Amino acid sequence: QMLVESGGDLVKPGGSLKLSCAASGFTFSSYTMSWVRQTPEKRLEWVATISSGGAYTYYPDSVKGRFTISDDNAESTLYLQMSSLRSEDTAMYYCVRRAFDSDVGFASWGHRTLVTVSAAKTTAPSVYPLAPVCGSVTLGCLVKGYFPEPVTLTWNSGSLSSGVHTFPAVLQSDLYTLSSSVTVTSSTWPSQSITCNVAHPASSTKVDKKIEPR
Amino acid sequence: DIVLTQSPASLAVSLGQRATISCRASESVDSYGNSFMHWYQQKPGQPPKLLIYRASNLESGIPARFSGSGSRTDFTLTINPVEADDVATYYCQQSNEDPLTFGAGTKLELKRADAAPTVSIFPPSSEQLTSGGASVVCFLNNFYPKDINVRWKIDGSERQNGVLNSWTDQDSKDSTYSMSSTLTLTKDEYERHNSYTCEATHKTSTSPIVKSFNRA
Amino acid sequence: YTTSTRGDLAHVT
Repeated sequence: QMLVESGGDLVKPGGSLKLSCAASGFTFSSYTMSWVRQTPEKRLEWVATISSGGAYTYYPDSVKGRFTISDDNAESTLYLQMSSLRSEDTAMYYCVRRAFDSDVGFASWGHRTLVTVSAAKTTAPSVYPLAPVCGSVTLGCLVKGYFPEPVTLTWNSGSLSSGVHTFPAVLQSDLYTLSSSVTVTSSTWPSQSITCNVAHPASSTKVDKKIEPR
Repeated sequence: DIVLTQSPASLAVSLGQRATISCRASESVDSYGNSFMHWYQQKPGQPPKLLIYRASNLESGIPARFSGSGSRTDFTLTINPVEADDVATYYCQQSNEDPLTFGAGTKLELKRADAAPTVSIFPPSSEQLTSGGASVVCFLNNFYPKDINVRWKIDGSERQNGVLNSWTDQDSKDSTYSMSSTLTLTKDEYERHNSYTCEATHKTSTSPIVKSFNRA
Repeated sequence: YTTSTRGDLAHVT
């Protein structure tokens, strides 16, 4: 157990994309593997399964003929070749260790890799510092207009986890908008620097907005 | 294909009491006298976690609160008692027939005591005004139940257009919710008026929690 | 048997 999948990216409908999964800590070669995804609607869907040796492969009809699960037992890596991508393939792809001797279900899942299948172009987010009516003090961060998902919004490089509420991104006509509130004490701000930070991988964006009083 | 129909799409139970989640299969999930039904617990930002394998077998590491039962088509997941960290979405899954199928899931929420929202209004950022936009954010933190109401007032008027809302998942510790109301307007319309209000009507108080600012 | 012959672990012998 410790499955790190990678390869998630925004692809155009009808395109191709390959996913990888680094398996470390266990004897990968002896384990049957699987790929399970979760649509934006939070729907869990089994995508594929491959035997330890790779001779036996299983796929649901909605995926068969377009997706191909294979593996490299030499370097301990699971793969998922996706082709003829459809909008319905938009989901978070989890690498799952299937079994050895018995059907114990899905015992170990990876942390996932997001695959977005859309015709919309990549748009970088606009981070805005939300001072209260700057004058316990609550602060906020506005990440408006970005595509696709996700974004990593953090406060003070992660050192500020207390009183943080990072809200789910809402889609405003092809562009998402996420918010986050950090509630600290009056002695912590504006006395100390609380930096409203954000990062968008798809655009290679890394913005650090400092919360300045009004 | 085998379809899994889960009872209570969502269930609200008090801390200390038991919860019961059902999962009906359109076809038998049994094979060789064994039921290939599996239960999972998924918390926000994390992948599903195996709770029970094969209908009644408790996965190691999983607290005894969870138990499973059932055969053929009718299955049950029992959380007794329900703890604060048990808030999550539970899914059932069959592996008796290819393709493997999952249930729609059952979101479990705790019936915590009532709590009033902490409303905080935030005027448009100076940086955003340069872009020609003007979004007025309003954070309503730590409240219960989830059902709340936000009414924006621009110069006394009840602005209905351009309100993008978003609710967080119930907190795993204090069992409360948080909401963010955003009124998005252009800079020109934002500069046309002066007073901007964010009202929050909740069951904890008859009088709404009003938070406003005078544009300057 | 702890595996089904109609599932994705039918190879599991």
